[PDB]
Amino acid sequence: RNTIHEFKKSAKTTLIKIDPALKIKTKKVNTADQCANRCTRNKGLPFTCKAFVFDKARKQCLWFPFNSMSSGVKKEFGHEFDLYENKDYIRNCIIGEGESYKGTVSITKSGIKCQPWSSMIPHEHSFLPSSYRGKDLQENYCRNPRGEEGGPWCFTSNPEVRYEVCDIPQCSE
Amino acid sequence: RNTIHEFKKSAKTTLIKIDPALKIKTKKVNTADQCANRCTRNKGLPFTCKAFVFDKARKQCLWFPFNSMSSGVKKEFGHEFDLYENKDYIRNCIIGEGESYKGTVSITKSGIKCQPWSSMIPHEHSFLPSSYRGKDLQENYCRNPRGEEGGPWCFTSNPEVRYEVCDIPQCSE
Repeated sequence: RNTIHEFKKSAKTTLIKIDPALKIKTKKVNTADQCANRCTRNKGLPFTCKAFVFDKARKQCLWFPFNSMSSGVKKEFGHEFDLYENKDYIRNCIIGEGESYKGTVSITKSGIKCQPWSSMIPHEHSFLPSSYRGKDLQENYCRNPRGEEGGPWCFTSNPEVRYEVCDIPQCSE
Repeated sequence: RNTIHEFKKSAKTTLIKIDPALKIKTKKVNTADQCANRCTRNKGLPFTCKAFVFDKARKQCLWFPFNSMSSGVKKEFGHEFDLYENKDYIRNCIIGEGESYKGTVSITKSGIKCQPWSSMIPHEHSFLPSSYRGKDLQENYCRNPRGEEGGPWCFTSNPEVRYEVCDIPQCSE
């Protein structure tokens, strides 16, 4: 099985450590699948593998014990990098109204698949990543970029349903 | 692609709905992979698929808008049943010291693969599911069955290291 699809992918991105005390392991490989497989199994890493980057140029994995939401870690844009975050370390429940939610649930509560944020079909809208930097309006993930009440939501791919809330649990239970 | 391995599998287990109003969807297939593909892609399902069960006698998927932790639903035994739970709806962060943690993390903070609980190798112990019922000492997941200071831990597959705490973040972080 290919463990690559079990990760949250963010194209053209890598991560940089502000605090350089945080450990890292690198290696040249061929495909990103190799980085995924290694990371998932965690065999060969003196730490818990939370995320990795595949350098497409150098053909190289960079395995991290941290991810984009870790303190003292910055995202950086780069044409050759693909970021892959292990979903186990992307909080899959919400605090409050869920403005900080970054998980990959992309289905509404009646079970309609979400429309991508940067598509205008079926529904036209202004909720684009450029209007909400840091709110992760990517793919078709359930989000609440304005921090409104009702929790994370999305435009549904049902022409007859403009938007619907998603059913994402609170961490409080 | 093959999604079945993206679920927490509980063997010999099904879920009975106690709440009379609760939705359930079922169909006859050959293998459980079919149930998993259907669940993940959430296709032809009037709810959000949080878990399914494969009946090996009937050769039949049962899809659920709930899982084993949902209120109004009971875990129940049967040799013919296998319970697959969508990892997006098992809290992946710990509240307090982690006694209620039911996630699938199974690596110690220093990268060691956990020894399965019901194994005696490399390390003999007494943390058997049969004397910790309710605490999900299954497979080799990090657990904290006595709710001790230190959070979830496991016995490790490394003969040199009996046990190690795991690195599972607090929901508030």
